[PDB]
Amino acid sequence: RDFNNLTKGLCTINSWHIYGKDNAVRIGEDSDVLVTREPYVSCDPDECRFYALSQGTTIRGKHSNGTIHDRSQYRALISWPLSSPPTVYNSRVECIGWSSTSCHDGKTRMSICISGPNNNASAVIWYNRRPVTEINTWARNILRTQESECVCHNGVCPVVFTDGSATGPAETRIYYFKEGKILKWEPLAGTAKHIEECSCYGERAEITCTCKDNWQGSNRPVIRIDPVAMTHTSQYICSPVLTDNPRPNDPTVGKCNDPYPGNNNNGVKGFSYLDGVNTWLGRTISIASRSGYEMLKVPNALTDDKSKPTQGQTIVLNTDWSGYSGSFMDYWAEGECYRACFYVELIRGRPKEDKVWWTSNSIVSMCSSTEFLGQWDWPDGAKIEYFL
Amino acid sequence: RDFNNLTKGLCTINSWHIYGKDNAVRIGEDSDVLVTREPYVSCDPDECRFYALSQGTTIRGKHSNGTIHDRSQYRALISWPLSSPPTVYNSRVECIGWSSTSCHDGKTRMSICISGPNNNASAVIWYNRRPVTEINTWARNILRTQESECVCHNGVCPVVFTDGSATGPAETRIYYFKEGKILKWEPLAGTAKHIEECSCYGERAEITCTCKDNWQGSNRPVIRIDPVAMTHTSQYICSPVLTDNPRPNDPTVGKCNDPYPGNNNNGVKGFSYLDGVNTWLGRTISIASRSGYEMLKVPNALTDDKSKPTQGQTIVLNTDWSGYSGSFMDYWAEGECYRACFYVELIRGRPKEDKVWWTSNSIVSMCSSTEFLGQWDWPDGAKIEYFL
Amino acid sequence: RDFNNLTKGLCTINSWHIYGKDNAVRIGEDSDVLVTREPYVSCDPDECRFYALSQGTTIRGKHSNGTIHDRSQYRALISWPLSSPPTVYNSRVECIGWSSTSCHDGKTRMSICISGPNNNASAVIWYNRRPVTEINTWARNILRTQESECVCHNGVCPVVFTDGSATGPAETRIYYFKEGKILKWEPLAGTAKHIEECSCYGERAEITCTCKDNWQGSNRPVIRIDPVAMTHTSQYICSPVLTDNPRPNDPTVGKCNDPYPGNNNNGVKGFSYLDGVNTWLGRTISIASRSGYEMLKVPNALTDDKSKPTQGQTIVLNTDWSGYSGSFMDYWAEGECYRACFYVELIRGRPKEDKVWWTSNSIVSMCSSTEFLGQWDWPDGAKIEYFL
Amino acid sequence: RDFNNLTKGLCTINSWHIYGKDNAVRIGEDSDVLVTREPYVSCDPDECRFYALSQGTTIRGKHSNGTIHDRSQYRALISWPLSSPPTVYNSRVECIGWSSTSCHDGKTRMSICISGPNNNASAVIWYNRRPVTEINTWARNILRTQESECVCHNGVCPVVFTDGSATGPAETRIYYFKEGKILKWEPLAGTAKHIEECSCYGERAEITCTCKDNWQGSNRPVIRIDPVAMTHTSQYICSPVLTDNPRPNDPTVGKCNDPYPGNNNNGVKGFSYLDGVNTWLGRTISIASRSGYEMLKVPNALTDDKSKPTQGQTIVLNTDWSGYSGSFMDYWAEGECYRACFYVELIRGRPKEDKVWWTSNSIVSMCSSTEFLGQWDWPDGAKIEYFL
Ligand SMILES: *[C@@H]1O[C@H](CO)[C@@H](O[C@@H]2O[C@H](CO)[C@@H](O[C@@H]3O[C@H](CO[C@H]4O[C@H](CO)[C@@H](O)[C@H](O)[C@@H]4O)[C@@H](O)[C@H](O[C@H]4O[C@H](CO)[C@@H](O)[C@H](O)[C@@H]4O[C@H]4O[C@H](CO)[C@@H](O)[C@H](O)[C@@H]4O[C@H]4O[C@H](CO)[C@@H](O)[C@H](O)[C@@H]4O)[C@@H]3O)[C@H](O)[C@H]2NC(C)=O)[C@H](O)[C@H]1NC(C)=O
Ligand SMILES: *[C@@H]1O[C@H](CO)[C@@H](O[C@@H]2O[C@H](CO)[C@@H](O[C@@H]3O[C@H](CO[C@H]4O[C@H](CO)[C@@H](O)[C@H](O)[C@@H]4O)[C@@H](O)[C@H](O[C@H]4O[C@H](CO)[C@@H](O)[C@H](O)[C@@H]4O[C@H]4O[C@H](CO)[C@@H](O)[C@H](O)[C@@H]4O[C@H]4O[C@H](CO)[C@@H](O)[C@H](O)[C@@H]4O)[C@@H]3O)[C@H](O)[C@H]2NC(C)=O)[C@H](O)[C@H]1NC(C)=O
Ligand SMILES: *[C@@H]1O[C@H](CO)[C@@H](O[C@@H]2O[C@H](CO)[C@@H](O[C@@H]3O[C@H](CO[C@H]4O[C@H](CO)[C@@H](O)[C@H](O)[C@@H]4O)[C@@H](O)[C@H](O[C@H]4O[C@H](CO)[C@@H](O)[C@H](O)[C@@H]4O[C@H]4O[C@H](CO)[C@@H](O)[C@H](O)[C@@H]4O[C@H]4O[C@H](CO)[C@@H](O)[C@H](O)[C@@H]4O)[C@@H]3O)[C@H](O)[C@H]2NC(C)=O)[C@H](O)[C@H]1NC(C)=O
Ligand SMILES: *[C@@H]1O[C@H](CO)[C@@H](O[C@@H]2O[C@H](CO)[C@@H](O[C@@H]3O[C@H](CO[C@H]4O[C@H](CO)[C@@H](O)[C@H](O)[C@@H]4O)[C@@H](O)[C@H](O[C@H]4O[C@H](CO)[C@@H](O)[C@H](O)[C@@H]4O[C@H]4O[C@H](CO)[C@@H](O)[C@H](O)[C@@H]4O[C@H]4O[C@H](CO)[C@@H](O)[C@H](O)[C@@H]4O)[C@@H]3O)[C@H](O)[C@H]2NC(C)=O)[C@H](O)[C@H]1NC(C)=O
Ligand SMILES: *[C@@H]1O[C@H](CO)[C@@H](O[C@@H]2O[C@H](CO)[C@@H](O)[C@H](O)[C@H]2NC(C)=O)[C@H](O)[C@H]1NC(C)=O
Ligand SMILES: *[C@@H]1O[C@H](CO)[C@@H](O[C@@H]2O[C@H](CO)[C@@H](O)[C@H](O)[C@H]2NC(C)=O)[C@H](O)[C@H]1NC(C)=O
Ligand SMILES: CC(=O)N[C@H]1[C@H]([C@H](O)[C@H](O)CO)OC(C(=O)O)=C[C@@H]1O
Ligand SMILES: CC(=O)N[C@H]1[C@H]([C@H](O)[C@H](O)CO)OC(C(=O)O)=C[C@@H]1O
Ligand SMILES: CC(=O)N[C@H]1[C@H]([C@H](O)[C@H](O)CO)OC(C(=O)O)=C[C@@H]1O
Ligand SMILES: CC(=O)N[C@H]1[C@H]([C@H](O)[C@H](O)CO)OC(C(=O)O)=C[C@@H]1O
Ligand SMILES: *[C@@H]1O[C@H](CO)[C@@H](O)[C@H](O)[C@H]1NC(C)=O
Ligand SMILES: [Ca+2]
Ligand SMILES: [Ca+2]
Ligand SMILES: [Ca+2]
Ligand SMILES: [Ca+2]
Ligand SMILES: [Ca+2]
Repeated sequence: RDFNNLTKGLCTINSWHIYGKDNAVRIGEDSDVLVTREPYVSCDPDECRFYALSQGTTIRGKHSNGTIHDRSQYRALISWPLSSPPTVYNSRVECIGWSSTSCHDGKTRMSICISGPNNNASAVIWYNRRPVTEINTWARNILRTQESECVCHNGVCPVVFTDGSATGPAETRIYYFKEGKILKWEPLAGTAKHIEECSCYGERAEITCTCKDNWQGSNRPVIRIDPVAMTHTSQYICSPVLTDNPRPNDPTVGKCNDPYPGNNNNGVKGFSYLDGVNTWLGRTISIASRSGYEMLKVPNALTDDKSKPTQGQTIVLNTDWSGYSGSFMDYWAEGECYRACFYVELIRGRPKEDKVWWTSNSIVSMCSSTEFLGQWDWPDGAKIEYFL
Repeated sequence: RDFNNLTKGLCTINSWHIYGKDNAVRIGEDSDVLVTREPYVSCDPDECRFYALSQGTTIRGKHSNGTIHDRSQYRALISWPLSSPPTVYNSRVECIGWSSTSCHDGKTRMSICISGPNNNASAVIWYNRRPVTEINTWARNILRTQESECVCHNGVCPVVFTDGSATGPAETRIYYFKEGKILKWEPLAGTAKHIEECSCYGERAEITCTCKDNWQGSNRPVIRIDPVAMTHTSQYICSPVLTDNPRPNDPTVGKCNDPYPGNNNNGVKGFSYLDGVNTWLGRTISIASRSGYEMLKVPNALTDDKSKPTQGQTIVLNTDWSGYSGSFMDYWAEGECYRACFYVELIRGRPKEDKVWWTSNSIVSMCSSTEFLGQWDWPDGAKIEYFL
Repeated sequence: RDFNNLTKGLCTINSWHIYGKDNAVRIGEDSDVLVTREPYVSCDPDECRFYALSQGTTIRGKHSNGTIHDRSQYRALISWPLSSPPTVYNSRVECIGWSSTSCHDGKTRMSICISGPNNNASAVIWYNRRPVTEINTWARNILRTQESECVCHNGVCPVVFTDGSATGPAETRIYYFKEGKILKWEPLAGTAKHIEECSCYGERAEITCTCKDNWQGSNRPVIRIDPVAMTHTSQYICSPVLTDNPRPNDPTVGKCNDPYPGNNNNGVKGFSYLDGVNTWLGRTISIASRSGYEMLKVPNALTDDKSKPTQGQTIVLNTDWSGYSGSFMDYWAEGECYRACFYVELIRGRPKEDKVWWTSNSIVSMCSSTEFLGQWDWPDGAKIEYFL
Repeated sequence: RDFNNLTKGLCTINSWHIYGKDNAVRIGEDSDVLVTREPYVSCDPDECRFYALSQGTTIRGKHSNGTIHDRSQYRALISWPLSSPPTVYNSRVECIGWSSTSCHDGKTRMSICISGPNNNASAVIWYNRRPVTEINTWARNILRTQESECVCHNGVCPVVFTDGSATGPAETRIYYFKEGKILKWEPLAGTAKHIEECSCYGERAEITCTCKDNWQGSNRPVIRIDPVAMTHTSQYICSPVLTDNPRPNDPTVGKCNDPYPGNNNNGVKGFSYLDGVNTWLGRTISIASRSGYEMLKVPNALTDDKSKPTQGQTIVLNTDWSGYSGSFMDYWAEGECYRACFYVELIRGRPKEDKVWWTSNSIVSMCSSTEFLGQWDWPDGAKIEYFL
């Protein structure tokens, strides 16, 4: 109809309720479920769907051997009905590639997939299911993007890309698309020293992205975008409650404009909702591996370098595997506020479970409630032994 | 379009004709059919579909081992086309959880799923396929609901929930929802001493629910709801034709306001159509187990404590497994009256058939006919030996 | 929109072109294809689909054992996209039962399924996918119907049913339905001595049905219906070109008003297009079994007791299995005439191929061409040995 | 809506970006994927889909044995969602046959399938999913057509057919259809000596077809059609950059009006975009087999007999199997020009990989970019050893 505008603020997050879970690995043990990773969720005005990067093979298929690798010519961004598993028969291909983002602007959807060899990748921007724009690698070192939904405002949908080193300074760019065409792009500015895999959400005409500093930071870089002025800023979440993985133990004071040190060249895609006292941070429970997952209410985390938790909710037990996590919201829901949502990628197989030769995942997702709901843990649920 | 209003009375039930049967277990022996239980049927203005609680695994899948359990993080309310089986590829997830209800109000559908640990469950009310309201457990003991469709009138859709003991007094509540929001809720009143799994239907602006007294009653509790005044009453079916399971042998006089004794802490979800002389009761044939199923015309069963059958129809032979049963009607059909319908859950596997490690079911459903039709029996049809 | 009216005459049939073929048995050797029999084709204003009676199990499934039987509680009328196979995932259940018919009246579709024990069967008439009318057995001996599409004219859709003996006089009735309700029914009149499984088509406000005399006739009975007056007549195809199976060898003179003798208590569903010189008869090539299939142009077959072929076309070689055949036309096609079409059921398995324990079929269908096209034979294509 | 008119010219081709890839063989190793060959892509105003000739069996199915053969009664033209594999459950049959073409005219789609024995084949032209016209073989020797999409202009959709010898002069005809009816047909004229499997595209009211001279030419014949005048011309691509396969090594001067000699009675379906300096030729890398694939920018290839490459892009490495290739464009895309696209059939199995008894393929397709994008190679990706 008309382009969606981020006119509402976030609903008050008093807890998280179960939104979707596909139990893909469990079901895939005996049905045609595609091997995936880097999943996310994204809504259209009339439907919300699961998204992920297929590996172009089923889990039980012999070609599942080797799927621990991130980039091949057999990957593609696929979407499928909410809470169903990604099957060969119900998965809709959005585009071909090994890194992606996607978002609906209110009229139609834009999907972006990057493909290529490490030194010669290119992104192709699809809009209304047709290819419209292409962007060649600018740093010749694994052009890559969000791995979760982008956000639009009055037709303008900003997207963060990074090209260059994962263990040193790289060239991050913010592109402002409208109907799949480039209106403008900026180099990263602000104090964030390294950016990768931004998780974004929008409220009151501002887009907030919680990303990952793979190079040096255990605290997360944050990019705030003004989609009208098409400008942005960057800093780190000040809070001592560190949210990347692996990471050192939490200090009593964090860092607002530099990566919090202790762990180099590694990390995991994550997210947060930074809204004053209505601030919630997600993170793995383990400081060493992609294990467990919890939500922590940390009032003013973005700006308070001594902020600590005032409430919390466990999503996945530390005795269960987690993985990537990101933000999305149904911008077309009823009501006066936007209900914060997120998903957690539940990785199974390699490298942690090496008795099988594949790597895949399932998805679990929650949205906020103004109630103070009881909590449950949500594991993948599959028994690896069954796949042996 | 406009909210549906219960303006018609029930059609005269002279017999029951076959409406739907999915033969899920038979078909699932060699195709990707999800393990389920607690099924039901519910109509939209343009389509009627089967519903059930998936166990998040196929029947042949190795994860089917252990599905005798009722509550896990891998269950979800799913719906699928009438008479098809619930397959991985055609099942649409309505919400995540281990207890549910769902109903269309004429404009859109409301679905409710409860999830959580036993002492910290919560219900989330979805409307127009989006989460709208959440209700935290109030008695911290397995918050649970109908396991069959709710009914709406002018946008108001009452739903019965129970939280607390299954073997002693519990806290039952009647919630009146409109567009997924809570208009009001009441504590259970009347003479019903324990309520669980209500099967409801509506006619002439009144909603009748036949539930189950798990604690003490072998006769069924009945809740009658006025969806305009948003008030209700409760009592038991007076009739000596006892309809819970297990149960003692039929007496010559029943009980109108107390549970009929003889069997404690057990029962099965069931239903009835209480409409004066046009009254029909469903029940298992066996008084000891979920075996067989029959419909008995018992004029004035609700109010006559000596009422006995005047007609009957066998649905499932006592030599075949049955299970839960419930009511639904197509409120959007043509004609001057509402055609009473019901389904019977045909449970296969554990605990009765323990040579397999799973528990699932198939569905059979009938609707009334003004004709006096010949009868057939409708078993699940699968051979357990094939699964060994 | 508006009810369809049979305003056109038949197109001139100069040959037959390939219309659809699902290769169900071939494909079903390694995919989830349902076991079926008694198939047919029927069109809606916007789509034409394959129909058949499922056996409630896949071909490879262990429950395929025993599918040679005609009536069980696991059968149902299903439809699926033209030329696809009937799979668990794409088959839409129209109704439950073991004998059926279905037709679109221009506004919506009417489907009829009969179920029950032999002595207590009943038909339920669905319209706009909802049950509307029920008819109890009148002779208590396998109430049964067409097994191919019915035809409508201005909302009136006549259907032929038979109840009673298959080897002696039975009670055949012609029901005239409108919106699933009974307007009127007649007992069979005319000279046809026994009627079963009528194949019908309509042109210029008249409905012609070529049926089968199971009791005594090797020539086919024909019922011509006036859907406005709601009256009919019956006789036999006069032609010496005999079209039932099994049958004796062709004589030089046929019978117009009595069954042509030589074979009792047996037969196969078949069809014909009786249109003066534009008359074509279908039949198995073998006089002993459901083997092979050919179309023969026999000018004035209905009324000329010495009529013999003037042209022909082989559909299935005598070295391949055939089965039932019936008529259908796309009444919503463009042009000035109705294009005659038919299907042939290609039966595989029992009783002819007893190395497997199942019985199923695939479908092949053709429509007429005003051209004189070259001919090909169209076998099922599956190798039974593969199923061993 | 209205018939589409070829009002735009081609976009400038500076490189090729990835458009679609189904990884069918990889996925089909463990899911119900149909065996195919002769694939292509074609767009409707609201969707673009993959097309191919099914072999009526899955790859893992026992009936895959023997699929190296081109013509059987079990083949059919099927289409399925872009980049999904052709599965039993998602493939839509367009028509029955072993040679095809299909194109949308802006209002609806026309599909053509040819079937029959070698000496008695016939084509049936479907429009709006209904059979409308039939054409009997005129030379009684494998009537055959494009194997890729046709193109329409103001309702007129020309199609090239060939009937007769593959190793000597044959009878090629250009049919001009409108709404599935024949407006006119011409015999081939011009200097092309033999025509088969034309790959066509349209721009500025002209339709260009790059075909194959199986008899004698290693350069490709080209037919240019005026769809308004319903006339055409024919010649060969003048360029010394030879594009058929097998072929001799490239000379320094080609042939404009005769086949370039060196290889007889063989070839592969291919294509090109002939647009002055914006000219690109596709071809296998190997001169001996269907191995590898590359795009070469050869300015004025059609008319310059000494034209050589000025730019290039590898699509498939010479160490990977290729096959047929053809042209298509989304005529309903936004913008001022038509974006050239093509697909490459990636053949697996026989005859090159004879350890398996089947022959199938997967699809990869690209479209042009005005950017100078980095290149990647796109192999089928399946491991034959897994199928052993
Ligand atoms: C039914 O459901 C309800 C609803 O969920 C249940 O109630 C919930 O119960 C939760 C568990 O108790 C509770 O969650 C905790 O909340 C704490 C905040 O509340 C408390 O403090 C505030 C502020 O003073 C008070 O107002 C309030 O009254 C409470 O006293 C959080 O602090 C908790 O998180 C910390 O603990 C968990 C372990 O439980 C860690 O995983 C987590 O990371 C936090 O601790 C780490 O991080 C902090 C900050 O840096 C460190 O200081 C601390 O030492 C820990 O650091 C180590 O561990 C991390 C992580 O591994 C590592 O990185 C670091 O290096 C160190 O090694 C927790 O979030 C809910 O808020 C509460 N909800 C409600 C509405 O009540 C109820 O129990 C259920 N009923 C039953 C019967 O089960
Ligand atoms: C073709 O199709 C037609 C249509 O279906 C067939 O006709 C039907 O035939 C049915 C079977 O006969 C018949 O069903 C029965 O109807 C009885 C009521 O009718 C009779 O009584 C009335 C009232 O006086 C008369 O007007 C009428 O003319 C008849 O005489 C019911 O009473 C029957 O139910 C009882 O019996 C069955 C066993 O058959 C039990 O399963 C059932 O539970 C009922 O009996 C138990 O319960 C009562 C009440 O408390 C007890 O008194 C009794 O002792 C039994 O109790 C024990 O068993 C229960 C259950 O296990 C247990 O809980 C308890 O503790 C005890 O242990 C039955 O419903 C249809 O009405 C009839 N329909 C029509 C339209 O005619 C026709 O036969 C078919 N043709 C062929 C050729 O097959
Ligand atoms: C390319 O394609 C074209 C198009 O299809 C091919 O041309 C077609 O060729 C067909 C085969 O020749 C031909 O079909 C036959 O047509 C005959 C009618 O035409 C002839 O007679 C007329 C009338 O005088 C002439 O005008 C005309 O010019 C011809 O001379 C039919 O009579 C044929 O059917 C009979 O034979 C077949 C066996 O071929 C039987 O299966 C069939 O049942 C018919 O014969 C039985 O029945 C009759 C009637 O009672 C009996 O008299 C006879 O003895 C047989 O009876 C026995 O068998 C039956 C069946 O088993 C059994 O029940 C009975 O008891 C007995 O045991 C046949 O239909 C097409 O018309 C023709 N089409 C065109 C447009 O030309 C061309 O060949 C192809 N090219 C190549 C290179 O292959
Ligand atoms: C990142 O991505 C970018 C973008 O893709 C990469 O840059 C691309 O690099 C490509 C590879 O170098 C390049 O492709 C070549 O382009 C040549 C044309 O450009 C050159 O000449 C022009 C004209 O003078 C200059 O303007 C220009 O500056 C260049 O100097 C083509 O000529 C190339 O094709 C020929 O070579 C390949 C092998 O590489 C053959 O497969 C191909 O068939 C061509 O050669 C055969 O055919 C010709 C013509 O008849 C014969 O003369 C020749 O001898 C060969 O013949 C044999 O082989 C054929 C085929 O088997 C057989 O039939 C025959 O009988 C003989 O046996 C090639 O197309 C892209 O244009 C370039 N793109 C851009 C925008 O720059 C970049 O490298 C990537 N980065 C990294 C780090 O990898
Ligand atoms: C059910 O009853 C309500 C009246 O209570 C109907 O509601 C009215 O509908 C019309 C048409 O939309 C409006 O003009 C009225 O204001 C509506 N509501 C009320 C609450 O007054 C409703 O249309 C009825 N449903 C149907 C299917 O007729
Ligand atoms: C089939 O014939 C009937 C006439 O018998 C047509 O019915 C009339 O349709 C128009 C338009 O809906 C109405 O105004 C008349 O009252 C209708 N019916 C009768 C019974 O008079 C019908 O439209 C015809 N079908 C088509 C497709 O033209
Ligand atoms: C484009 C790409 O390769 N992204 C990969 C990403 C990347 O390697 C890291 O961000 C350092 O740049 O790492 C991971 C990961 O699970 O850790 C998965 C992604 O597939
Ligand atoms: C929420 C829940 O657990 N419901 C379970 C219900 C419950 O245990 C009983 O009603 C006593 O409360 O019992 C049964 C049952 O087949 O008997 C199945 C349900 O899954
Ligand atoms: C309702 C029913 O049973 N129809 C059966 C029919 C019937 O037995 C015969 O018409 C004598 O009445 O026979 C056959 C058959 O392949 O021969 C199949 C049908 O399933
Ligand atoms: C109608 C038909 O058979 N076409 C076949 C075609 C043909 O044989 C050749 O064009 C000589 O005429 O060859 C090939 C091929 O892979 O080479 C595949 C096609 O299936
Ligand atoms: C099929 O059923 C028959 C009859 O019960 C049995 O003897 C036979 O062995 C079965 N065959 C198979 C393969 O199950
Ligand atoms: Ca880091
Ligand atoms: Ca399978
Ligand atoms: Ca009880
Ligand atoms: Ca007979
Ligand atoms: Ca050649």
